[PDB]
Amino acid sequence: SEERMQKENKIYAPKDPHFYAVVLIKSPLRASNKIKKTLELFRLKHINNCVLVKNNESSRQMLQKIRNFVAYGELKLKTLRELIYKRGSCHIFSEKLNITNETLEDAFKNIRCIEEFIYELYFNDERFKELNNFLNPFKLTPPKGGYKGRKAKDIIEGGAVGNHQDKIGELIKKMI
Amino acid sequence: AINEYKVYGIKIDDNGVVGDEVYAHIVFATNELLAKSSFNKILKKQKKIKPKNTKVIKVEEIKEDNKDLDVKNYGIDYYYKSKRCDHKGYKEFRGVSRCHAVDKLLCDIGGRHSVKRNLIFIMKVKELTVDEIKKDKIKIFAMEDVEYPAYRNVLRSNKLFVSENEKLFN
Amino acid sequence: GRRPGRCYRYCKNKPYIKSRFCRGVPDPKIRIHDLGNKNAPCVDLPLNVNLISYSKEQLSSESLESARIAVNKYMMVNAGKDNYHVRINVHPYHILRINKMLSCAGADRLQTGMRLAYGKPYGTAARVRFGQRIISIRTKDSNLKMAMEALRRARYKFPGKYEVQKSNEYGFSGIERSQFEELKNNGKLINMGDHVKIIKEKGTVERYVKLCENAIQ
Amino acid sequence: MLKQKMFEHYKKKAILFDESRVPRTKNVFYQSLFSLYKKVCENTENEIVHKITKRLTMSRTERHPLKLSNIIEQANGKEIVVFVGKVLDDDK
Amino acid sequence: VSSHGYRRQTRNLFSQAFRKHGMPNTSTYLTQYAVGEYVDIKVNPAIHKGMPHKYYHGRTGIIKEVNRGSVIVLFNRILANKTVERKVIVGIEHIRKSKCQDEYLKRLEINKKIIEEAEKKGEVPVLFKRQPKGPKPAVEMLMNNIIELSYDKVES
RNA sequence: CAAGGUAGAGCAUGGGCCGGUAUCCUUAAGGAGACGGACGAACUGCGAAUGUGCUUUUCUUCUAUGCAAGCGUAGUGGGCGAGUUCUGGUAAGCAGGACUGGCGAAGAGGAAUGAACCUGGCACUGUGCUAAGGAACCCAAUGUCUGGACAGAGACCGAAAGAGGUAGGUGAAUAAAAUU
Repeated sequence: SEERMQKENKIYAPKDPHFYAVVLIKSPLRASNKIKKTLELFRLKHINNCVLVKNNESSRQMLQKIRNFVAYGELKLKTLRELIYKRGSCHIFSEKLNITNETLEDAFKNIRCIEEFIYELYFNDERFKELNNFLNPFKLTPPKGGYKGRKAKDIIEGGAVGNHQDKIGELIKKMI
Repeated sequence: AINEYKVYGIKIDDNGVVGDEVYAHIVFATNELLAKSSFNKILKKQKKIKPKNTKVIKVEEIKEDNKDLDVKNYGIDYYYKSKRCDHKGYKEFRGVSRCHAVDKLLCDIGGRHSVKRNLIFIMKVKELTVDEIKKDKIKIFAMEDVEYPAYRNVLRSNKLFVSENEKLFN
Repeated sequence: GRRPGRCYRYCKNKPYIKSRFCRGVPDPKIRIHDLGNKNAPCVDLPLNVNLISYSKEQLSSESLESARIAVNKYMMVNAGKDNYHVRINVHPYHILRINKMLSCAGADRLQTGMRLAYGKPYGTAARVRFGQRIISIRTKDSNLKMAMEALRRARYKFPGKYEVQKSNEYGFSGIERSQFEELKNNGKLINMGDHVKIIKEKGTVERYVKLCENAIQ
Repeated sequence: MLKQKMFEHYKKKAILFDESRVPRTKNVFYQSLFSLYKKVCENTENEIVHKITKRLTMSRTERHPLKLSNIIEQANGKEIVVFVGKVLDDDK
Repeated sequence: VSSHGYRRQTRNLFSQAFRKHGMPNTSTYLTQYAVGEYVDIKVNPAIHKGMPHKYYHGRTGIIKEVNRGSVIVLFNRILANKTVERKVIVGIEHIRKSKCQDEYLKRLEINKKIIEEAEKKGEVPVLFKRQPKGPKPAVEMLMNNIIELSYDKVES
């Protein structure tokens, strides 16, 4: 496609992705009640938790309120795979469990292996709610080699919170 | 270290490609995110398109060759913010790349005027021949007329204590 | 006597003005605002020089009066009476208060200490902000170095920072010198003492004609 | 889809027996009867059985009595009626 | 210290707008009201009977009862950390019909068609929900007509 | 979808400071003035951001180890402090309000020491990693590059006013190296 387009002096820019990934970088214990409620609705509870969220106008206004606590951005397929394979897990209602063939078949009548799960999650938009709400929040370690500056500054200022765009993969890869 | 990037972008509303114009901007920055930040800054001040109505279509890095590390002369036009106002000026440097030239200016102004790197703006970078040089500083080095000896001593070994009768420096 | 200037320097309180609500206020010390050749036509005194504020504070009516005398005496001796015009731009409308207390304190029938503490009128001041023009001069172009030195003497009478600066403007018009000449030639200006009115193609034609016969050229 | 699934789960869990409740009486004949119903509940979803088992655990005041005529008034045309409590005579 | 009369602190409120003094227009008197409509309170300072208390100015409620020249409207209010319903009497000169239900009523008109067809042909409605604005769309660009941008303005 | 009059901006009703060309009125003074500059917590012609309420799950997102009418009954009714703002006062570790988190009733690691500041909320053990803050020695971990700076200075530290030394920017000259 890129060849055909360049061969006729035109640029193509794909649609923005359907989901962002969010990581809780610093402690919320002194934030206001309005902030605490917003973190609850995104299922974030302890430091170094990571979670996936629908890209949508409501979500983008929720993120604006909490941007001083969280790093966020977009995630390509290679990193999504390493996350699910190395740190993924699930729940039925109050029972926490490992992702196995029996448990997929039970929950989603037509997904049978962990590779089909990752494929649907990335490529099918209309099933995102069901597919996302099956996974538990990911529990990560602090990054290997530490943070370079005062993490509470914005990424533009040289810290660690805010919008890392196409480059969140680098933070997550040090935290798996 | 500093790098050079060129960012391209368009306007959008409730529907796509609302203007047929494309806008471009060359910038020296450390990474792509600091590049994209600058593009947003200039659009909002020279036009009035805020981020929610913009989309970046491309970011590209610009790189030279210089396999033999040949040394060249450059002139740079800049401004910076102080406590009073904004101060414009021009200075000349030598180096193996445009980025090598630009990193030396940023270091200079931080040393001489006590300014953080984000308050300095580059307006123009130009490569020059020997007849073009304006100020005094680099001309002797450009005309190839310099030799000098070493002022700093250098340690011979990593050991902390050594015998009195050994050679200590260089 | 008076309290020292540090007591009333910064703009702590809201404006407070002589009115039906506030009575028994003393007169300000400065009363005279224009000096020199007041009615000289705008064209005759092209150079403009100002004292400009780099601070946000209150200036007492006592300080303004001392500066007037200082600036005027210099210009009068050096420029001559007919060659200059000085204007002091700021007016002391704000009222200061004092909560007066006795020396032989500790015990009295008078209500002592911080009981019923709201103060009575004490004096007046002008309130000033950054980049404001405090004193302004217009003169002949020969008198730059004289006008500079006149304004320097005011700079020691007020708290904070102030700078003497030269303007782009013609006189006490608001017009840059380049543009003024371009409107003067081509007949567009009407003199009104220290300033000018610009003729425009806006009204009825018989009025336009009647204006144009009055132009400066 | 999901919002319905969730609510239909809550409605069910609101009916079923809690299994961390027990009657306070030291009467061994009453405690026998509860044991039967408890073992039936863990092998069924039927709402009538769950309701009965929850009511055996409530206090004497919660098990308020009914008169014969009021049972008939509430029977609504059914043949068998069930009541966790004591049935008294109506003189009227 | 302050006082506590019925029209305390209403100097800004309860005053006419610039060039809008005088009595109300005919449309005010010819509007018909019904139980269950949503209505919006805005006091006209020139009319001295049937005025509500100034807490209710600019609030919207629901019509409970209709009389000759006045209406009873239901409101809710927090007092002592509990919710209380309040029944406010207002004259027809101080009210206007509320716009707050407008979009919902349009949506109901569309739903009312589908919900009938859903019995005949399908089994359940598609129901036409609103969705929040999604991600930024994709674009194909011709790449002539490039415009360059530069820090040419020195800003002395 | 409503309501609002603060910050900014303005001086069209009311209060109110200084100066005015032509022209006008008298005087042979003064006054008025087609206009400019300066202003109000109890001046307004215009008007934000943040905050408040209403409807819609027929609207995203979360939700049972969750909410909870009703009944019975406790303690409390001297508060204090930080950040952002306000009123009285020359001010105050002073007196008095508003909003969002604390100490009270909160330990642990860090600011040498400190109720409230930074990191961050505690059952009991074991192995790894990071925060804030550090890395000659006291004391677990330290080095490198480029400019400035000589004062028993600085790393900890006061004003209006200023010359001297040195490093750079911009604008004027002159030039038989440059200089002002």
